[PDB]
Amino acid sequence: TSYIGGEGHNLQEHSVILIRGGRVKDLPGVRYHTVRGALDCSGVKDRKQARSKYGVKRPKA
Amino acid sequence: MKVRASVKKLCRNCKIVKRDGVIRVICSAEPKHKQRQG
Amino acid sequence: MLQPKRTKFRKMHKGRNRGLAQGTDVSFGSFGLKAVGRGRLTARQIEAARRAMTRAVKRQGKIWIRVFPDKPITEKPLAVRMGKGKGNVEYWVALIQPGKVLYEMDGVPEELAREAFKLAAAKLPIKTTFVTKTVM
Amino acid sequence: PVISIAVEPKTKADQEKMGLALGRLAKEDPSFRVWTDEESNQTIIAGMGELHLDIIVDRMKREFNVEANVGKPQVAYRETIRQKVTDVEGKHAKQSGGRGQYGHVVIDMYPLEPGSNPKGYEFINDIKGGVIPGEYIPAVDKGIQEQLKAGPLAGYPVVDMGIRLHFGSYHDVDSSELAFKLAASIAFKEGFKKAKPVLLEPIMKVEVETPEENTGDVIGDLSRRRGMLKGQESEVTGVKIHAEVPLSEMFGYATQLRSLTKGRASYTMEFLKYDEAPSNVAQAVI
Amino acid sequence: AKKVQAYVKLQVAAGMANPSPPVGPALGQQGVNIMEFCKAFNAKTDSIEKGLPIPVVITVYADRSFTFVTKTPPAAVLLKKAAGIKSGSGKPNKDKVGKISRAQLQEIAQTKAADMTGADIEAMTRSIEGTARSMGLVVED
RNA sequence: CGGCGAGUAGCGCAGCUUGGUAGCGCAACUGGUUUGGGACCAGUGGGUCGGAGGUUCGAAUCCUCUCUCGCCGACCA
RNA sequence: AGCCAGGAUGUUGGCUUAGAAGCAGCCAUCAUUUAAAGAAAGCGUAAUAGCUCACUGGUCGAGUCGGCCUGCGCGGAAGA
Repeated sequence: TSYIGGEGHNLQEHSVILIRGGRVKDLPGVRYHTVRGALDCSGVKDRKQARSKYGVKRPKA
Repeated sequence: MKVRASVKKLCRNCKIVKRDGVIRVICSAEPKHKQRQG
Repeated sequence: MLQPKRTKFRKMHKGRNRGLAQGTDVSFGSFGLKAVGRGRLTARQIEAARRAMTRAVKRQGKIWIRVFPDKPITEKPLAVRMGKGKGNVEYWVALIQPGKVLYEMDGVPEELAREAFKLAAAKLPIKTTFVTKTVM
Repeated sequence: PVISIAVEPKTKADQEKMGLALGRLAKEDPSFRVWTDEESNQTIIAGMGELHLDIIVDRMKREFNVEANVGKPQVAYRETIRQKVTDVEGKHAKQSGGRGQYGHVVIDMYPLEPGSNPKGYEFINDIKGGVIPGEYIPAVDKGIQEQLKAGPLAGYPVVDMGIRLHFGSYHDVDSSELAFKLAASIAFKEGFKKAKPVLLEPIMKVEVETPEENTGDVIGDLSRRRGMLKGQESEVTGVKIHAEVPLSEMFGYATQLRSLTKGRASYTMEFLKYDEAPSNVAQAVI
Repeated sequence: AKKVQAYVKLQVAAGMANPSPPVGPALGQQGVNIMEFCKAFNAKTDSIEKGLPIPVVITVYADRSFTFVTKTPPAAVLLKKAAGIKSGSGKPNKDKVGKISRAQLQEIAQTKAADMTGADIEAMTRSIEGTARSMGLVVED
């Protein structure tokens, strides 16, 4: 198991993700993070700060 | 062709004949009225 | 099925069926179904004759019923040695002398009336006929 | 993009791999669309015509080893209510866990019209006299809303409602953050059966096309499947059949329509509203 | 009019063009164009009334030229217009809808008696009087 | 299909020998005591005896056949 | 009983405004042109139509039709 943060995802029951570690500790043993930005995980909606986290690319305009 | 024990004149082009002791009913208008017994 | 309220005896002797008619007319109306053969009518047949007499005439008009049971034939169940008493009450039957009218029909022309009774006669085990009205 | 197949490949197992390859088949063309259902937990796959739809899965037969079977939508259809009852009671008096747990609520859920706006479901608070204080106004609504999910008419959610409660009693420390919340549910579960409420169906409208005169060919196959034939749109040659047929009698629709019209049709359909279902066809639901 | 091959009795809606639900393919069973029959008949609604259920008698030759014979309203819907009560029977001998005299009904029976097929003018009015007692209505006398 | 055993309120039972008044213990509900549920200390509402009968001074009671639930045997070859 | 013919004009018969227009459902089943032809008889059109009949011409040209009460029979009636 693994936690997803932000707001807004695209998972339906069988999608490819890549899980990284680092627990969240509000659940006793849900022990990872899904690296949002891994092979189907769409870019999270409208992060204008900390775009390294969550993989959102350069507000060009 | 239906067997019965009661033929009944169903169509109006139903005819009654008695070919060889047996009462046949032949509707030339309709195969679904064709019957014999009686 | 039509069956008596508050009889005197539950169980009745066997009896035979000899003789001729009592009610030999059309009396209440004009069109009737008269018994020519002699046989026994059970009550469900009397229900099923009428129940398949309404939709012949599509519930309209009036139909008069002259007859009724109160010959309770009893019948033993399956697997009995003969006699521990009489059988159990199973089903009402109504004896017929030859010549009694059974159903009387009114409010309809004779034209549908001679056509509505042919569906009735095969709901009775006896033979019947159709009698129209007689004066005096 | 109007013909469709589906998947139920042993009902959970093969679906954990195969749908990603549809997206790997979706870069091939932007016409490779799928319809995701979570009413039925299925993905209904489209195609183009006679040539594409069988080699859609036949490429997945040799290169992916899938076990897909063409399926049908089996849905929840809707539910609605019929009449009202203004005497139920939220009578619980549980004791353990702490100080006390008493509740009491009189639950009156009211029938609104089937043709309504999104104000067709509401929590109309009509409390009086301080029999229930105003620090209960979300949780009495929270106890009410929880029974919408597993409403025991074979388990379907239900709409076109409105609740107008009247009467209750509450103690000092007995009535809690939970006491009305269960009282506004299990008692509201008993306000549910006594209306003889109605099962529904997701009404769609028919737009099957016709060359010039083909009404003498379709007059069976849609009239078995609930057709309310409201006419045509008439042109010089192309005229179109227009009726009203809900979703869940498209069981074998797309693969049997060309069996009828000498092999010449292309249907389209669109979903509008909620109408009711009698118990003869509601018998085939449980 | 030629012999009866694609001869129908039609046009449930005169004032509304393309009667698509009831009629629909009733001209379309031959496949005959409705796009020119409307513009021919929009040119012939200039002198007669509109928005009334007026039928048509349409016959085509073997070379796509078609011919209409339009007429007055029929007698069983004349009660809806000459009396002003857009109603029907339900059960006609046991119904009341309205009452109109024959002296009030005859004002259209000047305009239609040239158009119908009869030999006595007061007897083609009797195609409305006996109609009226058969369609739920009574007539004043 | 057939003995013994009964049906008295939501629940379970004396009233039945030898016909005469429908009570009783614990629930729903409310109050006293306490700061409050529970307990104790006391009450209120709850049936006209599954049902149809006849009988009769009046029927749960007296008898008969049915609805239903128990229970007893349903055996030799 | 046939042999060749009309075998309808009016008008979708207001319904049911279902697709119902001789002819899905309730009922009402007027009459005119008339020598005569049910605002419908069997089908049959998705509904028109198509095809036929009643009711009615010319011809052939002598008996012909449906029930009733009855005689003796046919069907119903398959077993090792």
